[PDB]
Amino acid sequence: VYADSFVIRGDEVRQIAPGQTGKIADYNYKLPDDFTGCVIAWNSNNLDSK
Amino acid sequence: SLSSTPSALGKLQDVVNQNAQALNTLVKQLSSNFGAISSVLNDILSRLD
Amino acid sequence: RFASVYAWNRKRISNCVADYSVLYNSASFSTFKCYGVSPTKLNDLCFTN
Repeated sequence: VYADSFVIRGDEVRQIAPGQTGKIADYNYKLPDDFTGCVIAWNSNNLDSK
Repeated sequence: SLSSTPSALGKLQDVVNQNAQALNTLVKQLSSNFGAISSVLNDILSRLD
Repeated sequence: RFASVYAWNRKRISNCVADYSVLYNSASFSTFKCYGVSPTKLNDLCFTN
């Protein structure tokens, strides 16, 4: 299993998916089209927003 | 009798016509969408991801 | 002066060169839903009117 953890904005979570486009998914983290796995996300403004 | 009647050899001609019609149907079925957005492969491969 | 819903404003863009990649790469849009076409292939396609 490979766990890739990173922090993005709110309207950029939808970019983490196979075939999606956006400034997150085309220059930083590209997901393969034949991706088999999970994409979990959670708001953490209490831990990453001072 | 063979020279006068144009439809004397109506069995071999029917076989030829049947084969030609089958091939024509096969070659004309390439212009059907079959539910796709286009009947051209190079259009679907150029307009869609 | 954006138009109203019941009077949506229609403009005919014709006879020019459209850089769809400029709008596609802009982050000032929330939804960019393309139906029947793909934004990555809009730059390589020639439409009309």
